[PDB]
Formats: sequence, structure tokens, C-alpha cells
Amino acid sequence: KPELTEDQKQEIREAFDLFDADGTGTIDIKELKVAMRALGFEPKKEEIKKMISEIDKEGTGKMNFSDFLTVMTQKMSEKDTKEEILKAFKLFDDDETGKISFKNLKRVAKELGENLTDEELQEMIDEADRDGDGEVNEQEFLRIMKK
Amino acid sequence: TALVCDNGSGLCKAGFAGDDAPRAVFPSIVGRPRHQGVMVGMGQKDSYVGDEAQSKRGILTLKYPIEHGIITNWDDMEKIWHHSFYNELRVAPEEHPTLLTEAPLNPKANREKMTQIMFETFNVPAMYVAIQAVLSLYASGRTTGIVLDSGDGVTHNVPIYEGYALPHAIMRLDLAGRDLTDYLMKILTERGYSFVTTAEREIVRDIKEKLCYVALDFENEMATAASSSSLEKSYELPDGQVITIGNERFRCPETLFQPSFIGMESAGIHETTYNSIMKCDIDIRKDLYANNVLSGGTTMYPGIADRMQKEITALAPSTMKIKIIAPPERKYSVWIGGSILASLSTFQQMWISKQEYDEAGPSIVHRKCF
Amino acid sequence: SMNKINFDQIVSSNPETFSYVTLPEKEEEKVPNQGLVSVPEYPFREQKEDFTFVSLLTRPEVITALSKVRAECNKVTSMSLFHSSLSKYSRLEEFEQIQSQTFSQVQMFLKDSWISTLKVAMRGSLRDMSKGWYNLYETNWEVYLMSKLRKLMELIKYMLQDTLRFLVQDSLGSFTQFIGDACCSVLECVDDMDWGEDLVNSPYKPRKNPLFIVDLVLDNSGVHYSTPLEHFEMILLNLFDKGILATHAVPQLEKLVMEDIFISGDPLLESVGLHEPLVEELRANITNAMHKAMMPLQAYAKEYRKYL
Amino acid sequence: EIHMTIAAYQTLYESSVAFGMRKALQAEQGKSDMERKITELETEKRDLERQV
Repeated sequence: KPELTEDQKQEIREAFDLFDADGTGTIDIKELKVAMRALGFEPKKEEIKKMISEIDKEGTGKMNFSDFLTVMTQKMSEKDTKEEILKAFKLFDDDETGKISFKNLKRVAKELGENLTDEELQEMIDEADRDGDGEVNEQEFLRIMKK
Repeated sequence: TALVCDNGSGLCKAGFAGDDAPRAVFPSIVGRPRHQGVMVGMGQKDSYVGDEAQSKRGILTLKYPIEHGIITNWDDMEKIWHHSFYNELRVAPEEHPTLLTEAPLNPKANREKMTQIMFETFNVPAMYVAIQAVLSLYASGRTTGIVLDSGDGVTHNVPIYEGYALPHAIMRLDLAGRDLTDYLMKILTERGYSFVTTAEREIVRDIKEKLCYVALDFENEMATAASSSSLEKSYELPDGQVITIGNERFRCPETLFQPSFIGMESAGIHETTYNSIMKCDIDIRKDLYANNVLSGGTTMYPGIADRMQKEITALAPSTMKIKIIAPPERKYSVWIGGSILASLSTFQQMWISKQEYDEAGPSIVHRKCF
Repeated sequence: SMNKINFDQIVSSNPETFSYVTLPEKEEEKVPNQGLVSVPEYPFREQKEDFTFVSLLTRPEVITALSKVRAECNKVTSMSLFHSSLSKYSRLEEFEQIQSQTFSQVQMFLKDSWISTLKVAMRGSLRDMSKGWYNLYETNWEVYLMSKLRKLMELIKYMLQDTLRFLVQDSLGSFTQFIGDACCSVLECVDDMDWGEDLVNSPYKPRKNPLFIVDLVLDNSGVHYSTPLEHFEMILLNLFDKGILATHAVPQLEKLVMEDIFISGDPLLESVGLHEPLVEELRANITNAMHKAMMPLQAYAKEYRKYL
Repeated sequence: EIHMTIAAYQTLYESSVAFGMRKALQAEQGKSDMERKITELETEKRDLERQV
């Protein structure tokens, strides 16, 4: 079942509370849509009314924080079209080789902040290098990650 | 619309709610003309109150109302409020809900009496009570804070948590601006300026505002002052005599940390605040270390923020980010808090009000209020 | 007043015709250059906004709840954990009965009556606060800890603990002072000194009527009262235990106040313990009071021991 | 603006005299409570006479 870290919850909390200083603990579904497109996704009116139907049987027009968080978690959870996968690899690779060197991974790790060890990084490289060429192509990245 | 009136014992402040500053300020003094038969012959009003009373201070009688932060006489305080409303505020008091403020731990009877006098005599339909530190934290803008407050007649520390005061950890210390003026007067007398009259004493107060500042490393500062004239700062009295002050400028503030100079034995303000948070609970201790906020006149002295930061850190375990904050307007900040508080529409729903005031009446200031 | 303004106009107009008369005074005003006092610039609008954002006071329902629990405390704070009042002397067993009864009564009152009352009253007010931070109908411990609601509840916990702490202190202090007013007369002066032989006469008297009534028996190699007094000292220390421990047993508010999820491992409230120094020194004082007062009974028995 | 200003001045006077007699009448009620105090204490002096 989808989950995200307590620090991710804290960040989402700051997002919610800045989204309106009015301290209501509930905010407009329209602003939820503005949030999603600020993340980079502009869902269509069918998805707008679908999510509204989730949030607001009563029709306040408002998520509470737990709805905001749970719908965020779900929309975070699913798989993307290839464009976003390419974006991911292009950020992972700034050697511009189409290869995730161990350097590329290690910098991405230092950027995100999780301190996972060098053998663990090299092992997820090794399994992610689905063709075993020495590191992971964007092809090999696709091949593992689409699974 | 709403009114806010406040008394850090030293001076009292009168303002319209939501304004970024109060509309008048005037000093916490009342005076009656010494021959009542002359007054009734004149029709000249019951009392001079506020600064014009000072202008006449010698021609009449003068008295203080809120000594050590506590009501010495109700009738005087109501005369203060009357003068405030008509002379400063002009509004009809009957037409504007009104906020009045008190020192903490006020003996229960005083709250009830104060309510009764305001509601019944002044005839406003609704009124609310607040404890000064609580409003000053509102001005700082936290529900979660340990406040230092010092209006020239008293000083307190107050922990407040999510908008309530944990009573037992409150402490009083009877060491405030008046005491500081008296100690400064003593030590200048040792220099040989020998201020004693009320007028001179006011001059001393002005010197406190002009030239005091805390030392950091007090013993080092004192040594450097002894070493050289370069620390001197000079001032000229209203009579045109020039007076010169060294070590004394920071030495006088030291009494706050160093009450043995006053010959009183409770540990200095920093210690008292530490001991208060020690009365508070480790659960909330971290946030208390996170928000140390300074309130009231004595905070006027330059640099005190750094001195507190050091001395608290030393007395604290060296395992938190201590943070002093000295909001620039900190003495007014008590009133600023009330102004914003009353501005909050929901407080209209908090209002104690005439209909309740009959049956629920005097007791609800205990029962309903905070 | 109308005639005043007429008079002032007239005298202004024709001074010489009645020059002996004075004018009234004349006075001036200078516009305070701002109608508000100086108070150098600060983010007043931003501070106000921040205060509105953080605070919990934007919700009259929680106001009604909190004021209600305050009222409950406000009768609670003037209850007593002990019968700090007795009409006249009493025998030991009656002390034990009436104090143990008092303790049981207050324990039932707190655990059943006070907690249930405050819980249902606040719930009733909370009931109709709908979705938002204040949601009774919480479904995640994490979000509850995130919420203002938990912080408010923890403040309720703080207030009701604080109040019962005051009740404990005021009961203990009053009770000890009440014993003190009886014992202090004998506490002044004993030092193993025998009160005399004036069998009808005693210097040791309570300021009021005595606490205790005492039965005297005379025996082969004995003069003694009732049971040797220390048995009373221990029992009264246990009376302290019964009352102070009675403070502990208040169920932690969270588990009754919030129902819509599992919570367990619930504590009690905190209460003032048995070793907070002010209580320990009251226990010392009452130890002195009884132990020393028992000695003049020795002195009186000493003179009876010849008649024995 | 000046019309409102004069209206305010009138309102001020009206309420100020309102305070003035409201003090006078509150004090007159206080004197009525004096009448109560003396009358009831006179009945208590009758009670003290009965007690002697």
C-alpha cells in the first residue's frame, strides 16, 4: 500500500500550510490542481471531477490535510510516460553519456541525501545494468525500471 | 471597533484595535488637587492624569496605582481609565468593547473586582482580560514561548505553551526599572552627583534610556573602563551642568544578572528563567529554549540580548540552539499584541457580555475567561 | 453653559465696560504630527497575520469546550482531598474511617465523575466540528500528532494536571497547618522536661479543642495510654500515603477523549509524587508535631508511675 | 466629514454626562445599600439586645 516518509509528510505539511495562511486545515480543490501542475502534471477535467468525488461528498470544495496527503501519495505512486523517464535519466546523467556512471549515481545520492553505502549503490547499479556492460544505459534503466 | 489599554506599571498605553501603534501614551500616575473646596469652586476636573499631572507634579498631590504590578487602589485605576477614554480616546466607552491587561498570578479577587468596575461603571457591553506576557507573545507571534517581561515596576518570566500559561513555573522577581534607577542614583552619588528629587530622578530615567548598555564579559569590560577614559560618555543636565559616566553605564544593568549589588538573594534574571523552564517539562523544554522573547521597558537597554544569550547558554545544557529574540518594539509589543488579539473577529465570540453579565456576572471572569 | 458662551462673547466684545472682570483662560492645541505615537518600523501586518495563522483561538467550539473544562476544574480546585476540618476531639479509628472514606469519595469523583463529565462535555462540543485539524474522527496516529487537535488535547492534559496539583498542595498544606495549630503549643517546649505534678493542670493545650481523645491504663510495670502513640504516627503517615497515592490514579485523558482509532498503552495523568520537597518537609513537620507531643504524655505517665 | 464630526462631538457629550449620572446613580444605589446595611445592622442590634 502506498507510503511516504514522515519527512515527506512534514514537507507536504509545509506545502499545505503555506497554500493558505487562513489556518483552516482545508483548502480549495482548485488549489490542489494548481499544486499538481506546479509539480508538473496538469490533469484534465475528468480527473478533476474524479478527485473531487473522492474528496468532497458534501461539497465543501476543500480537502482536509489527510485527503491532500493521500491523493498526493497516490498520484506520486503511479508509473509515468516515457518523457518523465527520460527526464529522470537526463537528471541522473550529466556526463551526457546515456550511462549512469557510479559517479553519476553517487552525486545523485549526495544530492538527495540518503547515505546508502558504496557497495549498495554499486549493487543496484549492477542489477540495474540489465545487460552487464559496466553500468546502466538509459536502455538498461528502462529495462529494469519498467518492470 | 475595539479599545486596548495596558500598564507595564511604568507607563500606560491607549490605542484603537488593529492600529500599528497606539494613539496615545501617558505615564501611570494620578493626582488630585490638594484643596477640594477650591476644586469644586473651579469645576476644574476631579484629577489631573497623564503627563499634564507631571507638569503640575509639584502644585498638587500625586500617587501611583499599580505598584509591583498590582492594583493598590481601584478608584485611582478607574480614574486612569476615565481619563484615558475621554481625553486620549474621546470615544464613548459604552460604544466600544475594551481590553484591559494584568500582571500574572493576580490574586483572584482583583480580577473579579476589576471586571465589576469596568462593566458596571464604564458601561461598555463587552470586555476581555489578558496577562501581559500573553499579549507580548502574541505580538512576537507565537503560541509557544518563554517570555521575559520588565516594566519599570516589576519583572517576570512566563512560559506559555500553545497559548496557555503553565502557572507553577511562573516566578516573580521584585527587581525592576525603579530599583535600577535607585541603584544608579546611589552609585552616581558615590561619584557625587546626588539625584534625589523627583525631577532629578526623572533625569536619571532619561540617562538610563540614553546611555546605559549591558557589558558582555562584565569583569573585562569593567577592567577596560578602569584602564582608559575612552569608554566615557558625557551628558549635560537640563541646568547645563555636564556629567560624565564610565563603568556605571554597564554596571547599572549588571544588577539584573547580579542582584547582590541590590543586596537581594534570588539569582539573576537568566538564572530565574532557567529555573522556570526547569519547572516546565522536558517535553516542552526544547521549544522554550527555541523562543526566548524580551518584553517591557528594561529590555530597552542595548545589547542585553547577547548577554542573556551567553549567560543562558552557560546555565543551560550546551545541547540546544538557544535563541534570544528582542522584537524591536518590545515594550510597546505588549500593547501591540492586544491590538491584534482584539482585532481577531472570533474574540468577539469570546466577549463576556451584558446578558451573561447579569447572571454569570462577576464569576465568569473567573469561569469563562482565561 | 449657553450663558457661559454668551458671557465670554460679551466680555470679549466690550472689555472696558467691565474691565474689572477677567476673561477665562485661553488654551491651544498642536496636532500631534502623527495621530499615533512613534514606535519604529516593524512588520506589524506580518506579525498580526502570523499570529492569526499559528493560533488555536480561531474556533469558538474549542473555546466552549475549554471554558467548560475550566469550570469543572474551578469547582474541582475548591474541593478537598482531605477533611481539613474537625468539630472536636476524635478517636483514632474515626480518623482512619473518615479519611479513607474521603479518599475513596474523591477517587470515585475524579475517575468516574470528573473525567467522564469533562470527556462527554468536550466531546459534545467537539462533535460538530467537522473535517479539519480538529477532527475527532482521526484515522492516523501520525496525522493526529501532526494536528493542532492533539496539541490542544495535550494542553487540556496540562491544565487538568496543573489544577489537581493545586488541589493536592492546598489540601496537604491546609491539613498540616491544621495539625500545626494544635501541636505548636507543645512544640515550643518539651526537651524531656516533666510538666510538673499539678495533676489537674496542664500547660500544653491546643489553640482550639484537641484533635485526639486518649484512654489511660495502669499495669504491672506499666503506665501507658491506649496504644503507645507511635502506632498513631505510622497510621497517619499511611493516611498521607492513601491520599497522595489517591492523586495518582486518574486515567490519561487521551484514550477516552479520542475514540476513532486504537490507542493503548495509555498512562495515568501525572500527579504530584511522594517526594517533592515541600511535601516531604510537611511530613517532617507533622512527624515533629506528633512525636514531640507524645513526650509530655510520657511526663504525665511518669508521675502516675509512682501511684502505679 | 464635518457633519459626522459634530455628530461625534454630540455623541461624546451625551455619553460623558451618561457616565456622570451613571456614577451618581450607582453611588445612590450604594447609599441604598447603606440604608440596607444600617437597617439590617439595627435589626442585628435588636438581636444583640435579645442576646443580652
